[PDB]
Formats: sequence, C-alpha cells, structure tokens
Amino acid sequence: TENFTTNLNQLARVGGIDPLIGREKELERAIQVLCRRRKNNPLLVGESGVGKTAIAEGLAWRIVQGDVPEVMADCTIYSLDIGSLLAGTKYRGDFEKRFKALLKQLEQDTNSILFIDEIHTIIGAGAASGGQVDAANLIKPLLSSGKIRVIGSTTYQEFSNIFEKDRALARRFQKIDITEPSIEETVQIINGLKPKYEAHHDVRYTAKAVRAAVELAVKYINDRHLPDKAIDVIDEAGARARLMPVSKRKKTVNVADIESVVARIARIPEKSVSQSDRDTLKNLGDRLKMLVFGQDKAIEALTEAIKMARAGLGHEHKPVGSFLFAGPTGVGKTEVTVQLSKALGIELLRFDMSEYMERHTVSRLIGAPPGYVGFDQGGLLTDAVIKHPHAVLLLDEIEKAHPDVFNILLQVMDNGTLTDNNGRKADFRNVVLVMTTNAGVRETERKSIGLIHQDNSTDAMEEIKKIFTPEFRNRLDNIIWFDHLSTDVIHQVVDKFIVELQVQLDQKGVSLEVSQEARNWLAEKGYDRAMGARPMARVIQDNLKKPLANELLFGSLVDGGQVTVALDKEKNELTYGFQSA
Amino acid sequence: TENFTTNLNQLARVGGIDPLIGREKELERAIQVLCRRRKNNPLLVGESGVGKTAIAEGLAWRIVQGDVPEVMADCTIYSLDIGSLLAGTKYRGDFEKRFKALLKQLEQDTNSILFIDEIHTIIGAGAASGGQVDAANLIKPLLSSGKIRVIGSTTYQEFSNIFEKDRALARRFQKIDITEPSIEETVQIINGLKPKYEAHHDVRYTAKAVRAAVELAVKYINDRHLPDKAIDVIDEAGARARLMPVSKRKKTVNVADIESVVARIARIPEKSVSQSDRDTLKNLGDRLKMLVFGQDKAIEALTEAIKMARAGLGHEHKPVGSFLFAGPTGVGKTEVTVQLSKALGIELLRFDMSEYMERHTVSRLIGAPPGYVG
Amino acid sequence: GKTNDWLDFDQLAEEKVRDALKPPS
Ligand SMILES: Nc1ncnc2c1ncn2[C@@H]1O[C@H](COP(=O)(O)OP(=O)(O)OP(O)(O)=S)[C@@H](O)[C@H]1O
Ligand SMILES: Nc1ncnc2c1ncn2[C@@H]1O[C@H](COP(=O)(O)OP(=O)(O)OP(O)(O)=S)[C@@H](O)[C@H]1O
Ligand SMILES: Nc1ncnc2c1ncn2[C@@H]1O[C@H](COP(=O)(O)OP(=O)(O)OP(O)(O)=S)[C@@H](O)[C@H]1O
Ligand SMILES: Nc1ncnc2c1ncn2[C@@H]1O[C@H](COP(=O)(O)OP(=O)(O)OP(O)(O)=S)[C@@H](O)[C@H]1O
Ligand SMILES: [Mg+2]
Ligand SMILES: [Mg+2]
Ligand SMILES: [Mg+2]
Ligand SMILES: [Mg+2]
Repeated sequence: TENFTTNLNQLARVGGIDPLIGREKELERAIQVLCRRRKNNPLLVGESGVGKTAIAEGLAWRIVQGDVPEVMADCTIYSLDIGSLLAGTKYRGDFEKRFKALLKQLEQDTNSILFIDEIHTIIGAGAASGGQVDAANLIKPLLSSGKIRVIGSTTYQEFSNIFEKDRALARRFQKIDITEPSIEETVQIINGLKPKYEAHHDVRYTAKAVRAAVELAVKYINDRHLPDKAIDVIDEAGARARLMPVSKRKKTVNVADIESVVARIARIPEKSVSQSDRDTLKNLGDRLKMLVFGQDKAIEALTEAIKMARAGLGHEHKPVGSFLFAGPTGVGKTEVTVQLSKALGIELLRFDMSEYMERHTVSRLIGAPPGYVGFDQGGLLTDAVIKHPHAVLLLDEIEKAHPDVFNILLQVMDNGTLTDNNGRKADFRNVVLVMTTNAGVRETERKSIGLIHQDNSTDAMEEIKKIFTPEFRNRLDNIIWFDHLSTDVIHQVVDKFIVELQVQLDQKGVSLEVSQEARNWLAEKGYDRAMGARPMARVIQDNLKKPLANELLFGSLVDGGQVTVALDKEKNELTYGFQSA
Repeated sequence: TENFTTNLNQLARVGGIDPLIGREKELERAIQVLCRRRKNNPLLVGESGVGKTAIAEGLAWRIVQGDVPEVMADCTIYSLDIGSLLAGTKYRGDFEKRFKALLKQLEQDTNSILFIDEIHTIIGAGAASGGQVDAANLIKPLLSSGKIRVIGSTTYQEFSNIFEKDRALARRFQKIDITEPSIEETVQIINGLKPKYEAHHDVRYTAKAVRAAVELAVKYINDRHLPDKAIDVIDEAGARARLMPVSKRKKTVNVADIESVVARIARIPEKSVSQSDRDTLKNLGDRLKMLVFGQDKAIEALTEAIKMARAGLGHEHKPVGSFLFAGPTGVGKTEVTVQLSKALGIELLRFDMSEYMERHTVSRLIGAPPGYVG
Repeated sequence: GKTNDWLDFDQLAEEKVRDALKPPS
C-alpha cells in the first residue's frame, strides 16, 4: 500500500510540505468534522488556488509540530494516488482487492486519515464495461459507519457538476467552503513561505516588494485567485535575478522587479517607463501632426490620455480614453487612429459598426449564450481584447449600428470590463477606445431656409444627444469635433499624397518631381470643403497616376526613369515630361 | 517510454529540428518559468504559424549549440505522443501504467523537461463513460509540486475553449503570449532556414527574393500569419524552379518567381505584368467599345482604374474602383460590366439588390450572428 | 421588421469501454 499512498507527516519532517499560515477557523471546522461519530469525512470545496491542498497537507505539518488538539495528535495523514491504484488493475477484481485492502489498513489503525485530492475522480473508477462498482460505491458503506476519516478537496465546478450529482456520496461528505483570503492575510502567507523561496533562488524579498506583489496582482491580474496569484509573481521574480548573471548583480528582489513580472504576466505596459518609451511618447504628438494636419485638438486628447496612463494617473478601472470623434466626412477621423497604433507599435482592433446594424447582432461581440450553435466561437470583441489587451479599439461608423449595441460599451467605459458568454472577464483598462461617427453630415450639408445661413455645427451636437443616451455620453472623456479642412491644410494633404505616389513609383524605379505651382493647381481644382481630403486623391489619380500608368505599361516609363510635372500657365494644364533617358 | 516519447535533443544533432532564429524574449521568460520552485511548466499560447513548436523544439536545438544558460544545459527535452500513449490501452490500467511510468522517469531524471504539443488533448484523454481519470488529473499533483517540468503549446481558441475551462490545470501552467514577429524579424528567420530549403530543392534564393516574399505575402496573402506566409512562398518557389524548367533547371530563384507564386496562392494578378497581359489592357477599351457602343466615359474609367492597379499605382487598402452607373434604362449599365468580366476572364459576382429591400436582409450578405439560425 | 428565431445545438453523450481480463488457470 506504500506505493499507492504517500505519508505526508514523514514528507513534512524531512523536506517540507509547504506549511500553512493561518486558516485557524478552517482547520477547526475540519477537525470538528473528523471528530464526529458518523460521516466524519471533511470535504474542502473552494476555488482554484484558495489553498485547499495546503490546508489538508498543512494539517500534517501542524500534527508533527504539535500545535493541534490532543484528539488529533498521533494521527497519520496519507495522500491517495488514484493512478497507482488503477495502474496495474488489468484483471477483473484487481482494483477492488487493492482498494478494499487499503481501506482495511485505515480501519485497523483507527487514527489514520486519507487525503484524496481531486476526489471527483473516485466517482468513476474500476468500471470496465458496465460496472457500477467503483471507489465511491466501495467507500460509501465505510463513510456512513464512520470507521474511517477521508479528507477531500474539490473545485466548485467539479463539485457541482460531478460530485453533487452523487447525492449519496455528497451526504457523507460535510462540505467546508474555503474563501479567498484578504490582502493582509496573503502577505502573512508569503512571509511564512518566503524562506523556502529565498533558499531555492538564493535571493531575498523586501517587505515593500511582498506588499506590492499582492496589490499589483489584484489590480492587473484577475484570472487567478490571490494566494497563488501573489506567489506566482514572487516565484518568477526570484528566477529573474537567478537567470541574470551573478557577476553583474544579484543581491535582492526590489519593487522594480515585481512591477516587471506583473507587466509581462498581464501583458500591460511596464510601469517606470524606459527612456526609449518616453522619447517616443513626448514626440508622439509631433509625429501625428506630420501625418494629420488641422486636428491638433484630437491628437492632444489621445497623446495626453496615454501619457497619464503611463505616468500612473490613469483611471483605476476605466479605459485609457473613451473618445467620440464626431466630424464631417474625410476629416481624418480614422487616419489619426490608424496612425496612432502604428506610432505606438500596438495592434489595431478595427471593428466596423455597419455590420452590427441589428439588435440580434450583439452576440457577435460577446458570443452566443450556452447551449447554442455559436457558443464555441465566442465573442469577437472579447477575444480580440484578451489577445491584445494593450491596443486601440476603433469602432468605425458607430452611429450606423443599432442603439442597443451602445449599451454594451457602458460597462467597458465605466468598469473597463466586458463579460463573455463563457463568463471570462475582458480587460479594457489599457485599450484606447475611439468611436468615430459621422452624425450631422446631412444636417450640415442642408441649407437653412432663411435670408441668412445658420451655424449647423451646433445642430450636429444635438443629434448626438438623441442618438446616444446621456449615460453613454457622460462616460466619454470628451467629444472632439473635427473641423472642416481649410485651404492651408489642403496644401499639406496634397504633398502627403504625392509622397505616397513616390513610394509606389520608387518600387518601379520611377522618381516623380512636382513643381510647387502644379501642387497648388491640383488643390484648387479638387478642393471641396464638404467632401474633404478624399477628392484630392481623385484629382491626383486622374491627373498624375492616369498618364503615368499608360506610359508605365505602354511607354518609356516601363524602365525606371525620372519624370517632371509642370504647370502650363497658357493652357492651365499640367505638362508631363517623361524623360525616357 | 521510449516508444511513447521522442528525444528532441537527439534529433537536433542529426538535423531533425530546424534552427531557431531570435525569439530571445520569448525564450528568456521560458527559462525563468522552468526555474520556478513550483508550477514550473511554461505554456506557449499563440496563433497558428507564430512559431510555438519552433521555440519548444528550437530550445533542444539551442542546447546542442550551447548558447542556452547553464541551467538549461545538460537537460533533455522529450516530446510526448498522445496517440502512442493511448495505443492498445483497451485493458483497464494500461494508460495509467504508461503515464505513471513516464512521470516516474521524468522525476527520477531531475533534468528532463517534457513537451506536450496540442496540450488541449490531454484534458480529453482515456476515460470511461463516467470516468474522470485523465492525464490532466493525474499530472496535476506533480505539476504543482514542481518535480517535473512540462512545456505546452496550444492555440488561443483551444486554450480559451478547452484549457481555460479546466482552471486547476490552467493555474499550474504559466501562459506565455507569442505574437507574430515584425517584417525585419521574419526575413532573419528565412535566412536562418534558407540553407535547409535550398539543399532540399537545390536552388539558391537571392536576398531580394526573401525580402519580397515577406513584404508581398503580408499585403496580398491574408488569413495566414507572417512566419508561415513567408515560408510557404519560399518552399513553394523552390519546388516550381526544380520541376518546371526540366532542362537546365534555374539554380537561382529571382524575385519574378516569388511574385508568380504569390499570385497563385492569393488568386490575384501577378506583379510585373507580362507582354500578353499588356496587350489585353491596351485593347480592352477598344474591345469594350465594340461590344457596347457609346458610353465611352464609362469604359475609360474602368479601363484606366484597372491599368493603375496593375501598374502598381492603385490604392493600398481600397478596391480597384468604386463606380456608380446612373442612367436611363437600356443604356448598357450592366452590359459594360458583364462584358468586362468576359474580356478579363474573371468571375462575375452579380448580386441583385432587389432581394435586399429590407434591413433584415443584411444578415444574408455577412451571415447571421452566433447563436441564431443560419 | 421580422422576428428573430434562434436555433439550439443538440449535444449527444459519447463514451468508451474498457476491458477486464481473467486468466483461465
Ligand atoms: N494559508 C496558506 N498558507 C500557505 N500556503 C498557502 C495558503 N493558502 C494557499 N497557499 C498556497 O497554495 C498553493 C497550494 O494550494 P493551492 O494551489 O492554492 O490550492 P489547491 O486547492 O491545491 O488548488 P487546485 O489544485 O488548483 S483545486 C501553494 O502555493 C501554497 O503555499
Ligand atoms: N487631416 C488629414 N490629413 C491627411 N489625410 C487626411 C486628413 N483628413 C482626411 N485624410 C484622408 O482621409 C483618408 C481616409 O479617410 P478618413 O480621413 O479616415 O475618413 P473619416 O474622416 O473617418 O470620414 P468617413 O467616416 O470615412 S465619411 C486618407 O486618404 C487620408 O489621407
Ligand atoms: N523563430 C523561428 N525560427 C525559425 N523558424 C521558425 C520560427 N518561428 C516559426 N518558424 C517556422 O515557421 C513554421 C511554422 O512554425 P511552427 O512552430 O512549426 O508552427 P506551429 O506552432 O506548429 O503551428 P500550429 O500547428 O498551426 S499552432 C515552421 O517552418 C517553423 O520552423
Ligand atoms: N450601349 C449599348 N450598346 C449595345 N447594346 C446595348 C447597349 N445598352 C443595351 N444594349 C443591349 O441591351 C441588352 C440589355 O441591356 P441591359 O444590360 O439590361 O441595360 P441596363 O441599362 O444596364 O439595364 P437596367 O440595369 O435594367 S436599367 C444588352 O445585353 C444589349 O444587347
Ligand atoms: Mg491541489
Ligand atoms: Mg473612417
Ligand atoms: Mg505546433
Ligand atoms: Mg440591368
């Protein structure tokens, strides 16, 4: 039977059993159940990482140490291995013989407790084809009689889904609910376990670092429970010092190391930003201004919001920024957002809201509920943010979508979290939400029926109020109205488009020269305040690209050669010099 | 154990595993996790083709080279085969005996790090109708203790849909997020792998060709990740050069071959238009005018837009051309489009908008959302 | 518009069978 079970008491005496700090009330209840006349089989139901195994194994540590009640003294705790019992039970009845023989040892001792971790497994065991006899059925008579005591550990999902189904077995096991410890309780646990981790890595952990790990992990990590979650940062932190060369520096683990570990585990920007990041961040606005002209107010909001988050003054639970870029057509509402991610080197989560025009389309974002065809697919929005927590969420043409879809973003803007169909909670704390809208374009295009025109810009603001409920608008950091492109900015736009044309020509070996007079002519011919920058490409396409494309395929431009574009004042028509060479 | 698992370290010496280029940051956190006191089982979650198996298999290859840390040195990685473990396990206990034997071997070694690719499968390993005894349940006591180290590789969909549901197993495994590398990083990977591909195909890829494959595949090829995308154009290009020019097969693989391969994979016109295609473009306007008389402006807009796209001056992220043909009935608004497809030999995707007269019909074009009929 | 009808996805239970041996003598 020694092969099947491990003596925890003996194990703790020589190497260690990960001692338990605290949990006095939990242990007291378990000891009380063990002392019961009948059904003295305590069960430990709790979430993953709460410390169920530590409590059962910790009991052995306390017994050897002697800090336990007299009734529980001189008690042996054995950890059963389900695999060992079933490893060689090929023949009929072999499993029953081993299981029954092992149980007899416990009855004879009368002071022995069995620890079956992952007790849900015993429910199904030793059933070759149709056999209903199993460890649960074989052990059931003994549990009711109270001859033997068996500690159990199971998760809430495993308990309810499988263990609870067995009503008879559940009756014998007195459920003990383990609840996640507090922040103060966790630091005490780490302090007790600190010598073991320090000896393993030959490192040391400052008191500030221990407190920082618990607090920082709670804020940025929300997929694991506090005891393991804090211990995960402390363990990996020590490895970093060990991994780094001993020659340069290996003294201790400070708060700075803890922040780096949490940042990588959570895939969030590391605190105490490096000089390289700061240089990029300070010049982010200038770079954006080069790409987009006349939208400095929009750029200022995005760059300032990102700066606050890295500086440590960001919202505790809300996203980095909720910006509604409402403006006329072709004013750079999405160019800045598309170029912001490129400058920051983060993934761009671009979602077109025209697809989400129906109320039933909400399932695409959060996934289908359980028991449906699309439950496996999940939510496109939750999956995207989970994979790329630090990213830019661009909801283009949000106004086109159904009003119901806007309600989903309320929790995202306020709590920075969206629950998927499965129940996983996404994090939007580091996501730069940008909802571009074109509401009011028709109102501005409309002309007032009066002797004097009206300021239709204010009319679009009221339309925004009708489309979006006040709660949605209140959550938004600020609504940035993009002004119509002026004549001066249009000249810069033409240069930007010409530069893009040069890149295409550079691949083919062609170099394009455009006189200043020619650039102004193109701008004047295609300058439309309502349409914006987009018609500039049309004039450039028809005037510059169209002649160049005939020659490239059927002329001198086939082989890369420089070309000069000049304006003829006599005819007011652009003159193209192919210069075959 | 030898039958079920394969020693990746041995394969590296004989060249079985390909060289690992870069991925230092991904590997740096992998050794830190493996050095942890408890739950030292790094997991590699990433999209298909990112290089998850390359990093796990590459670690064994890096150990042979000797550029890994001292801790990693003297360690041997074993690739577990789920099929072999569950082969001929009809009798009760064969799976447990084989799995327990493997765990005992790893614990005894104290330096061997297992590598279970597609780790989602162990959650659904051998079990009875109501049996809950699986490899995940059996391995859990050892993973938490830290006696054995197990590397894992599974996709994002599999991790969330299957691995995440088993919270106990997920807790033991420390997820390491792998993302597709940059363009500059991908070319380095191809250069490192270029000798193996060149030897098999007996071709030599030029520096321009390698760079072209990475840049051209990112733009034209979609739904596939960058490492796989570029490698597919390199491997496929080598095969074409080997078999097509039967007489004096071209040793070099110029940029032109790379463009042709990308066109076939993406089913789009190839760059560097050929002479035959050129004649069609100049005569397109004349051909269309003969079939559809009058309406010269319409033909000029369609033909000029196509010329610019083939010439390489087309919009980077917009269609070739968006045109609204508004006119009286019977003026050939649809004939100019039907004939254009025939002239260019491309499929005519004719979608009648009369059917989509209501908002509910939008679901037909883009599909019904998850959890609804259709 | 029109009403939206949802469709469920039936899931059937599947199981395997183990074997127990018995030496003749
Ligand atoms: N009160 C405690 N004192 C000491 N260590 C604790 C305590 N609570 C939890 N732990 C730690 O918890 C780990 C072992 O138990 P956990 O993994 O938290 O729970 P568990 O019930 O074994 O988890 P599963 O296997 O996922 S159901 C070790 O890192 C312990 O040190
Ligand atoms: N201020 C600007 N500077 C440079 N390019 C601009 C600017 N405003 C618009 N563009 C051009 O706009 C094109 C992309 O359209 P966007 O500006 O993103 O449209 P938008 O403002 O979101 O309007 P809608 O929503 O598409 S009607 C690119 O060709 C940009 O170069
Ligand atoms: N860093 C790298 N160095 C060298 N080759 C690499 C690297 N990353 C990926 N590759 C190669 O890219 C191809 C695909 O990568 P793999 O790691 O084999 O993919 P995978 O993780 O098995 O993909 P699945 O099965 O779709 S999840 C192989 O040829 C790899 O060798
Ligand atoms: N401009 C034209 N030149 C030659 N034949 C023409 C022309 N316009 C129409 N036809 C003839 O008329 C047939 C039908 O024309 P349609 O393609 O139905 O015209 P349409 O104006 O596009 O129609 P709608 O879309 O229903 S208003 C063609 O297949 C030709 O036989
Ligand atoms: Mg446990
Ligand atoms: Mg836009
Ligand atoms: Mg793989
Ligand atoms: Mg018609």
